[PDB]
Amino acid sequence: NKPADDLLNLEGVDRDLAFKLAARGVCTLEDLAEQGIDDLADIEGLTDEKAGALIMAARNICWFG
Amino acid sequence: MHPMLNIAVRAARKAGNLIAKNYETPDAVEASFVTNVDKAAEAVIIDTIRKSYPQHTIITEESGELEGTDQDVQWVIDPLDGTTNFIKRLPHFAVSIAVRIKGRTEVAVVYDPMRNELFTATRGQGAQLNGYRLRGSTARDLDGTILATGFPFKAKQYATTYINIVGKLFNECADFRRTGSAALDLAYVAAGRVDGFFEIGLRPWDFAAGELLVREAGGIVSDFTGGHNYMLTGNIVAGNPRVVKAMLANMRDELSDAL
Amino acid sequence: GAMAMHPMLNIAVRAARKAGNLIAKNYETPDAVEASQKGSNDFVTNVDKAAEAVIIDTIRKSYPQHTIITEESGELEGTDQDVQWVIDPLDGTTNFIKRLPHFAVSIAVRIKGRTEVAVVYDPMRNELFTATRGQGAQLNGYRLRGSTARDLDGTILATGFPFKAKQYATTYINIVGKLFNECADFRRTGSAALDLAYVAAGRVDGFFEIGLRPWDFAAGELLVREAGGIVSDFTGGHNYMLTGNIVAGNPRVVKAMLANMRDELSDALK
Ligand SMILES: [Mg+2]
Ligand SMILES: [Mg+2]
Repeated sequence: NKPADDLLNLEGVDRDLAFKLAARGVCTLEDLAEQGIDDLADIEGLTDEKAGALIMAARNICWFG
Repeated sequence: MHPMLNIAVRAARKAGNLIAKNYETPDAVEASFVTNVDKAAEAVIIDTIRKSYPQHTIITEESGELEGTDQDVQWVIDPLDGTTNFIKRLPHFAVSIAVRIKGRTEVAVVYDPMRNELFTATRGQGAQLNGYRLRGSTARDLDGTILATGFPFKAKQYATTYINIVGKLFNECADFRRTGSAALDLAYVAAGRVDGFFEIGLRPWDFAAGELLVREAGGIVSDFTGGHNYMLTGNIVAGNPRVVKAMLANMRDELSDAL
Repeated sequence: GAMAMHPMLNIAVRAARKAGNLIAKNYETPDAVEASQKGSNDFVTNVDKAAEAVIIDTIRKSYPQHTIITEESGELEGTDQDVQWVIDPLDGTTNFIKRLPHFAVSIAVRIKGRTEVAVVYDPMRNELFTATRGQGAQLNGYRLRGSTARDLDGTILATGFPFKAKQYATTYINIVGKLFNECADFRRTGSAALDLAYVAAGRVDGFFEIGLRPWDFAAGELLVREAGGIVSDFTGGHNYMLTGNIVAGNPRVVKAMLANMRDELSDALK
């Protein structure tokens, strides 16, 4: 369970976090846009404030071009 | 089985009983009034909560923030969602109760006392209607969809923006529903009775319970820009991820002109 | 008080309650519901057809001589041409398919083209709306008296979107926005027969919709009229009988709606 390049290349995602997301089935940038903050809870090192900023950035790229 | 859920249900059903008894009394047209039904329902709910959890904070529209010594737990209450419907004896209205712990919503109840429909959810455990598990709408885009909504009657400086948003969505969706209860609109998104919901300028007690029903039935909830600031702005979009994405994309150009 | 019942109203209520039972049983166990698409966003089920058969069977056991008119069967002509039963077996089929529990059975009886008795029945709430010409309208036996609004300020207007005739979309949206300058809010429920019953009961203050079919409003029109209201087309005339462009409410609400709408009307709506 590996991440895609559009997720690995998103600012603020380190390689560790990328692989932690892919472990939960969040493997691409478009998958990250579809999450709620609650879906990312209890990720070592990931605050709720950063979870929200990452999901917003994924939507800006994938949904709003 | 969550104990707090048990108490939230108990309070909602006691308030609903009282509302339904006042629904049977003569309305303003027939009479051609001293009992605030919202306030009497509010009192029943606060009494039921405090008899089990006297330390907790309670927040409602009629009373504002009643601070408790345990500020880590808040009950967020609409004692009667759908006041105009009740006044005209249109029998679509609800009691809404949400419990938030350390800033996260953990328990939700929306209770329709005229149909005896109890919508419940707890965080990480799913959502139910009268015991049956809810899974939301299967729509993959807006083709053929029914969107619930409300008009900005409390904020008419936004009337033109809102009418423009409705008109553009209507070229993609099939129809709309305007019921008069945001709490039940969100419950109906969770049940798949409508395919999504949007409204401007709601207050936290309007949607605090309904938004957890949606998310526990597979949906997402966002603000009108796609962010997570809806608890602060009260501009709500809700539905499954494909429906929400399509709604936000459709609306975006009009929002830019407004700002 | 002493209760009574007109004989044709008795049979209309019997037919609507039997069809309504069948509809509600299929709602609770929809494993056998089969939907089919008529036209644009317009559906018909096997439940619709079974309810229609129940209504026709009930009418014909007591009045085999009378004509019956429905959408799916057309005009079933009878030997007594003075009387016509005008039926909608299930109004609100999109709500029914989605399990949104707001739908109804509508039955009107006309003598020489004039409505004499009417029934609109909600089988999920068990709400029976009835009317007899010259004798008033009722909900579950209680007499209806409409809304007391004197103009559009503070009013709640029921409406339907032109989801089956979207060539009217731009004009309809303009009419809604202009009405919103004066009224308070709208309701969009998905049953036109129940929207007209709610005007009669004062649960909303008025109603407007483009292009309804005759069985959509035949019964609801008599409910509105027997509770003190009027029905007109979008210019205040009588052509709604031919176009289905309907405005309904008490006389002062309808006058105010028509004055607001006048300058937004397209040629097709004139
Ligand atoms: Mg309220
Ligand atoms: Mg029908």
